[PDB]
Amino acid sequence: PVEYGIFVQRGATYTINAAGEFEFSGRNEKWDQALYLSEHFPALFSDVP
Amino acid sequence: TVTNEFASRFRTIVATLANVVNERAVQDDMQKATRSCTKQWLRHLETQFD
Amino acid sequence: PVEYGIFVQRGATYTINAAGEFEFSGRNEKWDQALYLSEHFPALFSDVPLAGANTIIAIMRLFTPQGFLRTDDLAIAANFPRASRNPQTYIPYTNQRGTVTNEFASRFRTIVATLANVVNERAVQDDMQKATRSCTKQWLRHLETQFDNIAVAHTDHLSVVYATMSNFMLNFTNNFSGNHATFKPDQYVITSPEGSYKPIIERQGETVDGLTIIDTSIVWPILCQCTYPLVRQSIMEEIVYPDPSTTLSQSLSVAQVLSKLTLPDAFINMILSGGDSVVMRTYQTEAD
Amino acid sequence: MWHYTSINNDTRVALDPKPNQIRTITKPNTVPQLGTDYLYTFNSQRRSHTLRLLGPFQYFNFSETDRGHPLFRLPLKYPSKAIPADELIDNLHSWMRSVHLLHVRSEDNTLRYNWMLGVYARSTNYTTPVGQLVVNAPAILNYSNPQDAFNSVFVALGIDYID
Amino acid sequence: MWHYTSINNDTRVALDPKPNQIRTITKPNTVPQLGTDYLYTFNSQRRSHTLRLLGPFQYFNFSETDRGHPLFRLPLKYPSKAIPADELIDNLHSWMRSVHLLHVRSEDNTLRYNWMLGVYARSTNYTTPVGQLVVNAPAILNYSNPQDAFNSVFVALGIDYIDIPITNSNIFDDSSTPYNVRIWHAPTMTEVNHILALMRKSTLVSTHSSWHWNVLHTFHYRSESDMIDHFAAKILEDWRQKEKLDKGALVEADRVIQRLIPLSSSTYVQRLAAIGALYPNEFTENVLDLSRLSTALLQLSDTYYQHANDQLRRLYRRMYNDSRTLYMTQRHQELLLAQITADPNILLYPYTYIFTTIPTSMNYISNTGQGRIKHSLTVTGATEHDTVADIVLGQTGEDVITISMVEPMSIAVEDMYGYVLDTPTRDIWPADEQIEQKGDAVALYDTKTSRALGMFNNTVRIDDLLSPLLSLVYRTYIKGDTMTMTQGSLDHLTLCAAVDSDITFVGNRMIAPLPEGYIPKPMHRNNSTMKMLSLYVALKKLENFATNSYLMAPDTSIILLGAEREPAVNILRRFNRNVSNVRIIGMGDRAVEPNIRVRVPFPIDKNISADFIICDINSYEDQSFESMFSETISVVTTCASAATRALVKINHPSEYMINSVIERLSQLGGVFYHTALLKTASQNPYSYETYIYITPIAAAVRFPFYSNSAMINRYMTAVADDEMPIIPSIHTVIKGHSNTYSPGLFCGCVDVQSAPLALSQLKSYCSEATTWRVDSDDNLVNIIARIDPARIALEFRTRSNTSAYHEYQRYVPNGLGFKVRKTREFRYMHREVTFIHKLMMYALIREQISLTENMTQVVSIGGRNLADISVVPLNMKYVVIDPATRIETLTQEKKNIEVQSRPFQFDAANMDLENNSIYLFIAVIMNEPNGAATPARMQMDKIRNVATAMLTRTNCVAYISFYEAGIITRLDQSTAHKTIRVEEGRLKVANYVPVDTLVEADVTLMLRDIGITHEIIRPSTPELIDACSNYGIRLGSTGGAVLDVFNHYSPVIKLVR
Amino acid sequence: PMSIAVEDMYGYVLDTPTRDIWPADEQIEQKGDAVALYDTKTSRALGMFNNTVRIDDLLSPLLSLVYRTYIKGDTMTMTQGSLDHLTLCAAVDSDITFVGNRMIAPLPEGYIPKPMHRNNSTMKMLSLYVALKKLENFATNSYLMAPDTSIILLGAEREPAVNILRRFNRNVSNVRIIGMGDRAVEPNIRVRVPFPIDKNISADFIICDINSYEDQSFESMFSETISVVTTCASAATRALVKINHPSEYMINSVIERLSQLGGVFYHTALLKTASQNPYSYETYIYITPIAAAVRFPFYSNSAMINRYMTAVADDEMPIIPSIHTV
Ligand SMILES: C[S@@+](CC[C@H](N)C(=O)[O-])C[C@H]1O[C@@H](n2cnc3c(N)ncnc32)[C@H](O)[C@@H]1O
Repeated sequence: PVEYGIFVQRGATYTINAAGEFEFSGRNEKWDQALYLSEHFPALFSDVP
Repeated sequence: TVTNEFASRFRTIVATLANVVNERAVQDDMQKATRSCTKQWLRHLETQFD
Repeated sequence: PVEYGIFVQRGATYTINAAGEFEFSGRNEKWDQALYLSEHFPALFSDVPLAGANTIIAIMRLFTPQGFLRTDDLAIAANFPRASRNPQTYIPYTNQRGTVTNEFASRFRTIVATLANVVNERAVQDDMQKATRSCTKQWLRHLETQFDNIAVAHTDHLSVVYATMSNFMLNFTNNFSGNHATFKPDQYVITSPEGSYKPIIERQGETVDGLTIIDTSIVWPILCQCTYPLVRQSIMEEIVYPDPSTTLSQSLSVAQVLSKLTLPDAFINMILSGGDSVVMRTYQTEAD
Repeated sequence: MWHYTSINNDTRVALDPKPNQIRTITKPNTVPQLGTDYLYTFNSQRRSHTLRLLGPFQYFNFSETDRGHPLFRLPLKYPSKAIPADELIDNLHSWMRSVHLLHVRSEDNTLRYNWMLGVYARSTNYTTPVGQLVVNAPAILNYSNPQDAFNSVFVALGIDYID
Repeated sequence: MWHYTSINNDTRVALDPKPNQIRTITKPNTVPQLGTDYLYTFNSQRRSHTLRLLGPFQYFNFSETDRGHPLFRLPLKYPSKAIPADELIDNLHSWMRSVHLLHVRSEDNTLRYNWMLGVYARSTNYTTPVGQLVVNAPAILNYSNPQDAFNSVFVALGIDYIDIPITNSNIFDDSSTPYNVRIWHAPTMTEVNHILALMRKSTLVSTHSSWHWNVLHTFHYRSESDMIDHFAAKILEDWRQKEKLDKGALVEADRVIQRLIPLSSSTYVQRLAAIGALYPNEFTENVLDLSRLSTALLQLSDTYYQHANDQLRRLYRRMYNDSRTLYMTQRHQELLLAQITADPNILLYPYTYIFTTIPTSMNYISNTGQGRIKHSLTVTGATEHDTVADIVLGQTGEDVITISMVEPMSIAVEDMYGYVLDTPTRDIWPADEQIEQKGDAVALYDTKTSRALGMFNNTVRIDDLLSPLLSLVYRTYIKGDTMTMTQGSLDHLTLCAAVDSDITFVGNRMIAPLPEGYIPKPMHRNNSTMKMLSLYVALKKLENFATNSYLMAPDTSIILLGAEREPAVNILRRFNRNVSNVRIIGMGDRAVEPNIRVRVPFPIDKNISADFIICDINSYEDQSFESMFSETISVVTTCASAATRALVKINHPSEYMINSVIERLSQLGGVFYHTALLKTASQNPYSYETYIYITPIAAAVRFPFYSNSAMINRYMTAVADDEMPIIPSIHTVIKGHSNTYSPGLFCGCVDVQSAPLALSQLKSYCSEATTWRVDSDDNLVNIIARIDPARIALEFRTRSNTSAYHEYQRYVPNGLGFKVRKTREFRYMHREVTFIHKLMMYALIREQISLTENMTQVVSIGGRNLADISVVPLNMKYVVIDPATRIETLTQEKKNIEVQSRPFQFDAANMDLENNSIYLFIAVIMNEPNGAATPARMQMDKIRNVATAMLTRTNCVAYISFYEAGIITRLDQSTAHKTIRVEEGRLKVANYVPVDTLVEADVTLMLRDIGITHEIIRPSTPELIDACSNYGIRLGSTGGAVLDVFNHYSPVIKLVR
Repeated sequence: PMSIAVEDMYGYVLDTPTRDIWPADEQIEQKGDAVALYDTKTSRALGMFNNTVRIDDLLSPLLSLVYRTYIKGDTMTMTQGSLDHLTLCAAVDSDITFVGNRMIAPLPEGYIPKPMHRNNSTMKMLSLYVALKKLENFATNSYLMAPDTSIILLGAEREPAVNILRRFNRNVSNVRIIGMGDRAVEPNIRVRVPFPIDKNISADFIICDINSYEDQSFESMFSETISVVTTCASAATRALVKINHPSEYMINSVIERLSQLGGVFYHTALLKTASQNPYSYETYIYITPIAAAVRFPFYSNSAMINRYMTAVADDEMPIIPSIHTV
């Protein structure tokens, strides 16, 4: 739960700017496959420490 | 919990009620056997509730 | 209920820190056997005194063992296999040939002194008739004397059987240090670098034709319907001392079967022991 | 003199102990004292016994197991004379020894126990979702920044609030 | 002194009795006694009963028949009260009579009973083979040569050894034994070498370097933790022994090395032994918490290895690897060679490693007992922190420490009743002067008083200061602890003020005992109550001086005007319950009965009258200055027309207000009234609301008018604030050598390992900083620090960052304190009035030192241990000329300091005054360096010579403090003689001989005949606000009363060229 | 263990200086004796006796008996400020109330106070306090601090002394009793010698009792003890500083230093408390300025000094009491 709270505090999703740096939402939201075709990525697989 | 809080409270309820019926029995000169019987029926309900 | 309240509020279980002081859970929770392999111990068997719940502490102090920690001397002389660096076994009771009174029967009688006062308290609180009280009290005295009878056959005759059996070749692990509060069996595993380890000891659910299920009710026939050679009343049946050769020969048979059993697998694993390997880049740092 | 001057601060966050202190904040070893651990007065005319605990304990939801203690039965030993100090002191020592808050000790210098949440957790015998959240992960009660202390519970439970 | 000296002997063989003694060693006839037969203590907090038997019985294994005895059931007769002696004594007598050891009496003079074997035999009801061996042949227990005593048992039993269980020395702990001893066959040393070499193969086993009865025995542990606790207790014994062996004292201890050798053990034991053999600990007579010992020592390994130089570290690692080795100092081995030379047959643990070198390392401090440390941190040290990381103090709970707004007073009961007046000085009041003061009054009133002075006035409220004292008076009363005080005595008034009930007297000296059935409720005081009481005391003490009883005279009355005067009239009435016919009226708006409720101006028909009138009317606030003037005028008029003696409060004590008041009294009476501006000690410390005593006298009052009086200067030098007052911040992070910080504090907690560094950084800002741990379990050290401007003005003269960090390393971890109890520090701490006076003087000087141009340095003669330094700007060089300032030339050079440790010479010829330098002469003229008082003519010589030396130089400014004579006549009249008191006409500062006082007019006279320019100057209220806010100090109440008179009457002379 | 009267334990015995002047050659002749006696340590026999018959062990049965009569209620009468009262303050770890000036307040019915915890140097510090009140004036019966006065006790582990002193003076108004020294728990300030330069301790009295650091140069112990006496004298009108190594050169250089600081000579005397360890050569030096010039300021061949001077390097290891049987 605590690690969870930190992770979700960073955001449940992210985009990737032109630099290639990840940019997390800061927001918790349920994912939908409507997002598979968009800029957003699930944050769990960011593989960013 | 190891013990249901509801059954515990009912048991304390029958603790109070049983002492009330023992008070009432000794005041009313009742035989010890009939007392043992009401007391046993009370314990019985306590376990059924448990 | 109040005693149990303070008790269970202290914690259903506890562990032992590196300091060695017990630290309780503070949390009611049913024991399950998985916990037996962990750092936890049941709290009733802790024997740490607790204010306001002393009665439970006394009744739990009725559970303390009367035996001793024998060193497995003969088994060491014969070089029988032994997992512990110093083999030891807990005998349930010492021999007491000299005394007018068995110390074991005496202790059981004080146990029934405490238990009988506990049942009288419970009876008077629960408005019971004096006759049924006389009956439970009489049955209690009855057990006290029956124990007085079999106590010799235990302290003087079972104790030896536990000791010779302690020395047998196949009883390789230590079983019990005799202190319930801090005992934990040593837990060896067959670790492998190339796999998950196998504990020797686990709750695998192989009940071994039902063996691992324990009927405590076996105390009733033992106390109250079984004669012993040492207690004649007096036929004086001559004591039997079994030929070592039978148990010895089955022990040895098990051993040789076991080595020969492991052998083919153990051979190939030696042949391939160097065969495990890691992927490795070799970057070059020279012109040629 | 015209402008207001004040040192504003959250007294409740201040009242909350660091996690290592929690094992000893019940003070199992020392006997509780008036004017510090508690204060009790017998309003002689109203024949009422008012007992207010002090320090971190001043905000505390008693478990129903806590109410089964003799210390709460004390007013019913009367009417009417004020409870003698010696009975009150030691009974209070008993119930104070009885409370064992779940927690995780930590070497960090910035943590403080979430006194309210841990007390509320214990008070329900840990069957509330916040209670079992405290049980499976007691370290969650620990916190540095005061606000995130409840936030981490909200996010962990997925709930919009707590009563 | 170099070689160890000791009388080694086996105490256990000594403890064993001769066989005939065994029948009587149970002492069937005589009753057992404490301090001999046994000792028992009830640890009241742990609610545990520890009973240790003494003598031969101290080593005894109880039979299960022995445990069935009532004497062991005794702790269960409780909780909780300690067992009464009489039950314990006789029960112990019963069980001691019960023990009948088997033995054979013998006429030989060399035999001793084998106490251990006989007790162990009995303990098992003689069913052990050693037990039945004792039964069939009891004479075997008897022995001459100590070793053969066990040998004869080994040979007789044919066994290689014997295992004896050990009981707890406390005999009420029926719990599992930690381990058990195993006596071995031995007897040649070689058999022992074999038994040990074999012993390495076992599990949890240890031996002493030498054994009792010269028979090898090895402890075997049930568990590694029991082992750890044993090794710990013995490491501690070896340390306590070595600590005096090094001091060369004779030692009768059983063995030279009391430390255990781990023949087979876990890692924790090996490390405990390694760190144990190094003797890191400093000698310590402080009681230890013996229970936490192992943890403590493990933490010590955790520290010793953590900070030792690499060779020491490698030595501890060697020690940790060869755990079966017994490392020992050369002197120890010399002692062993001595005892082997004496007794060649003796066995000793063979595998030792002698230390050619005793390692060079600091001793660690270790007090595991209660008590927060209060480090007096030094400005510089051996360590040089070139650049330290910021230290973030983790925030504290209020459970571990609280921080109150103000420190409560700690004071004597008589002190609270302590008025300090100021008599008028000027002989006439010319009409222009009235206008010049009228403008100052209208301006100071219409533009209000400083927000900082007002905030201090309303922050340190007097009721909060007095309350713990007044509450303590109450608690001793209700428990019956008080019973003796004289009637009319101030302690009696204080009791009347601490309890809401009548106080009867069975006699003039003895208080009537509190009636058995009830406890009176605490007295309810409002904040102005105690002040009114002190004004009453002031009235009885002004009516006549020598009075011991403050009781009202019979057939006399008194009135107390002002809002909420009810508690004052109640305490006063009940205080005077014994005296006949004592009316005590009350008045004022918002006044409940008994007090009359009336509004100012009083109704025209009403005609109040008494022998006394303590007026205390408050200002209406929302009014014209003309309004407060006419209103206070009519208040004083009514207050004076009714009583021969009066004490009216002035809320706005302008010189114009008070002088117009005396003008008014002369306008009403013809002849002048004898007024004086009183200031009660129970009044709020920062309040400028001084009272004015008023009484007609038959003599004409020469010099009726006030001017520049200290009570008035408290109000006049207060002005409109320039900026919002500093509020005590409580910052946590400790930047290294960073100048920027607010006034306030440094609360926090930090890990013990980073703790010395914390104090090494904390030294930069804080003169001292208290530190402690909650428990031996805690990894953190709580730390509190005031921020003192002086130390900041010392450490910041240069960029250097030296510190005594290496010494602070010794305090980790046990040398930092322990205190489970809450501590309560304050955002405003108490300090003595004179120190505050020096702060106001240093502010009055420092804020002038900044404005001046060109002068390079500050030569402060008399600046003991750099007290003057807060005056000096960081760029300036600083020179002290005090023959009492201890010299570290490294610190002189480090902080740009220079110190001439010679008396300064006051002769004009040898004086070395210099251009462009600021000469401080703060309280130096009053005293010779040895502390003897300087006669006033000699002081005139001092000021004359200094002005004479100053006549011939440019850019020189001197600040010479002097006590004025006019204070004496003040202090002789006032009662508040605490700290500052007149004696034989000479003013006496605390911790000083009384010093003769100069006359001011004579000073200006000599200074004008010298012709040098000069300015009399005294610190003002803004200076007080500056110092008290900047240091975190709060004014004392009696200190607040005495401070205005004490300050205005010690002017500083400011010479300048 | 000692068997002695309670008044006896508080019994100082001074030695006044005799020589009228200190010629420069004499300083060298004594300096060699000092450097030699210091660098080559004092006799192992004198040191062993010094550390064997420890004073706490002697006093303890007396101090323990004072305690046991108290808790059983056997004591109830002693004057305030009397030495028996100080002894009761030292025998019990609790406050001592007085229902009257002559009668002790009865022990509250519900409890027995724990025995007072003294370290070995405690009782010596108490006897030095008694010595200070008895040197300030001779005829005094009550050893209570004067009102509005203060005192400081430097040295390691001075806590029990400050506790017994504070509780002893619980009745007198405004009696500060500060504590100092390394290894000092609160109430005592913990500080190391040399004292920090900013710190400015001050009182009517100063019972310095600082111990030697041992591992140091003779130049070091000389300069350190010099600065200790300097600080001890600049702060108090009356002082009682311990000298761990009382060479004639050390003490005479001390008086030379006090004359160097004050101009006029101080009236020193080498005190030796009865509660001090019997074989210790660590004599104290009382120090107080007086209006009269101090004729014969310097010591020589004083008995307190001779206890240290005639001690020398041991020739052989000291006899240890054997217990032969035949
Ligand atoms: C008033 S005391 C120290 C108090 C000082 N005001 C402070 O802030 O700490 C002055 C000190 O200067 C030294 N002294 C006294 N008379 C002196 C003189 N005539 N010349 C030089 N120093 C003197 C004394 O040692 C004395 O301790």
